Amino acid sequence: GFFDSDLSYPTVRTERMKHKRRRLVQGPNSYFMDVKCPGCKNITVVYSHATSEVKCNGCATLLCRPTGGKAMLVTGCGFRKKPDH
Amino acid sequence: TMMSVLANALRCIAGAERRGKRQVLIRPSSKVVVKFLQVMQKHGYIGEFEIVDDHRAGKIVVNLNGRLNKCGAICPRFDCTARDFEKWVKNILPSRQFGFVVLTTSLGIMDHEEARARNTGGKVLGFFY
Amino acid sequence: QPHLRKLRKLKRANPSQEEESVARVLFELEGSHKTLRAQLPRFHINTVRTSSSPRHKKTAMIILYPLRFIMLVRKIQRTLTAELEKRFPGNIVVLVAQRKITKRPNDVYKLQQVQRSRTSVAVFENILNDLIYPCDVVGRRWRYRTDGSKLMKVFLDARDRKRVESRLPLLAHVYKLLTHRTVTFGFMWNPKLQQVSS
Amino acid sequence: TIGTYNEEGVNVDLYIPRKCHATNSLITSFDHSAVQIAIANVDPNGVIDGTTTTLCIAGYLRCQGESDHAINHLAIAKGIVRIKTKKK
Amino acid sequence: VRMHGNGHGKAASALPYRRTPPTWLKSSSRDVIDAVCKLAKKGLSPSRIGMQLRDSMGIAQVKNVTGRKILRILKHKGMAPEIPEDLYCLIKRATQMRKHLERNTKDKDTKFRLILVESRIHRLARYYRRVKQLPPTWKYE
RNA sequence: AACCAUGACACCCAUGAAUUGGGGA
RNA sequence: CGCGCGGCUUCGAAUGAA
RNA sequence: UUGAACUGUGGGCCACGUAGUGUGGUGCCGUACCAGUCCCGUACCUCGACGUGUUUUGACCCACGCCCUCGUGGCC
Ligand SMILES: [K+]
Ligand SMILES: [K+]
Ligand SMILES: [Mg+2]
Ligand SMILES: [Mg+2]
Ligand code: NA
Ligand code: NA
Ligand code: NA
Repeated sequence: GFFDSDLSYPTVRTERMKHKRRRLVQGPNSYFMDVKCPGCKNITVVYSHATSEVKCNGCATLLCRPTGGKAMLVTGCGFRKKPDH
Repeated sequence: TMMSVLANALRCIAGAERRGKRQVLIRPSSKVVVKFLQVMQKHGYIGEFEIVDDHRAGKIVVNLNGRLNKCGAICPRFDCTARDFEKWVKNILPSRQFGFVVLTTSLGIMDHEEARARNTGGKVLGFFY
Repeated sequence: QPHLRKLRKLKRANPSQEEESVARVLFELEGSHKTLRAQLPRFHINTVRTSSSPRHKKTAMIILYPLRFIMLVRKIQRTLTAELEKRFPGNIVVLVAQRKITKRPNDVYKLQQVQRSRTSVAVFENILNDLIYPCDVVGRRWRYRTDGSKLMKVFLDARDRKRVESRLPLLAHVYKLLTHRTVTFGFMWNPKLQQVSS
Repeated sequence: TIGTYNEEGVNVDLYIPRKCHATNSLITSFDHSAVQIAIANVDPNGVIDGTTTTLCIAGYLRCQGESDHAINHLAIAKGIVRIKTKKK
Repeated sequence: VRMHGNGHGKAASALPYRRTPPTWLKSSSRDVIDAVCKLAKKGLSPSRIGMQLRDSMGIAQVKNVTGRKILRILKHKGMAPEIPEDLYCLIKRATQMRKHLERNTKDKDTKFRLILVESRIHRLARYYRRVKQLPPTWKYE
């Protein structure tokens, strides 16, 4: 508790709670992920939030369901996050 | 809405000095703000400051040292002739021994002691003491 | 002899030794490397420069090329500067494009007409991205000390600290040589939260 | 080099006042809540030496309840408080 | 504050500081322009085109790869809409309100809201005429 | 006493418990 | 079904997103 | 009547005056500390670096004459 906090180099604890656009430098909250439906051999890139509809290229089946906030994937499929850059 | 970013920044700084803080954050900053700050820093009134860059108008972090008493913008930017420097000093300064009135001339932004030496004039920007 | 085709036609009369060697290694690299065989023939070099200092024991060789090929070399960099370093020991290899800078006019009506890619600020930053292409700038600061000094700090990703730390002291020298501007470097683990790795 | 000086060298100011080390503000003569704290230095042995380090607190900082926070930073800078526990 | 109400909302998007593509993308610049042109041929608006690429193709911030904004791409190929999309969407809403009011004459709340929408149209159309995006002497009704 | 007898837009500004709606872990 | 080879004729440069 | 940010305010040597940072190394006393010896207790005593603080490098700024095709080229 004896530490002195400056505004140019904030600590990890206080920065992790701030709203985006309230940080020192604003930035996104979302990410992309590779989603593999059961079978179909195909890998698709899906947005985390993805308000639109998403269908697999091969099997023509829906992959995610829209939601206020993050999208939810169908029960079978499992995803994998991609690096920011 | 926000009409003057110079009046804004000088209000944030004088506010933080009143409370007793050690650092301030200023947004959105501009060229006129930075040149105003360099005049205060060169006379030894604020201390080190740094500009953080986003791909927009940046932000400024300024370190204080308890020497500033007040700083404020003058609006609208009236016109001052080289013979008119005293009249402004008598009005918005506590004494003529110390203090500064910052002008913008065609040579550049600079305080009234330097402006008198170069024998110029222009529009007033603010003051600090 | 065909090896001057990689050099520009103006320099073909009186090629320097470094330019001639660079042309030769590019020509043998043309038919040897599997993926470099494509996208190489259209490329041709502009010039060569060398920078050395009493400090930073290694040597720096700057290779300039026409700006029209910038998208051609970005698909073949990293690998290219690797083999050029292999062929030439004791040096690191940088690849830059050449850019014209338009001075700032004194009339408001001409100011509104100046091209934006040709302004000084835009060119300098594209120079820096050329110096470290595989990485990128994740932050930038300006410090104004109590005296008149002014400093410029550029932050890089910490995920690539191992593969890039070696060239940092030299690359700062190359940037100052080309643009007469001084830059310091730093690293940032977790760039999103502005967490400066020490 | 304290106070006002004439065109000659005479210092005409009387009673140069105290400046608080936390807020860099003058401590006036009608401020009755301003305090002074003396902390003793010690030898490598546990016995006190006989020299004291002295601190000045403004007085309005006490009524705001920020007097404790300032003392921590002053004592850390003076080198009397260990900021963080040492590594094992 | 909102321009025609009492709401103080802040929901928005914050764009990343690093504009370079993320090096796992593939999908060269030529392929993106092809996909944009294919979608616009189906009648999708510029805003709907950015969504479809974002949610299914990995392309975030189409400007960052191919260097060109979506509307500029469509203008070059000569497939831009006749009137700007914001003006078109405001006009569509005012038409549906007016159709509702012809059967519900006592809906004084929808009459108040119709005044606000049409004040928005007249303020917007004045701007598009000044910057020559609409023919001079263009009138809403 | 169409009242908060307090015009509209913008900035800074100390704390502790609650409550309505959306979102994240 | 894909697959490179031979002759081949035919017809992307814009400040940034408060 | 009042209205957001942006295109840009150089580089070397002079020469020594001056000048703060940090930078390296230099001696490294005196104390502390580090690793050792006797050896407790369940404290100490002996023996060989690490940290100060004396000096001395690199940039910054202030006093300052000239040069710069005063970004890169491309001439010479
Ligand atoms: K309103
Ligand atoms: K509610
Ligand atoms: Mg906007
Ligand atoms: Mg303006
Ligand atoms: Na209004
Ligand atoms: Na009332
Ligand atoms: Na009234």
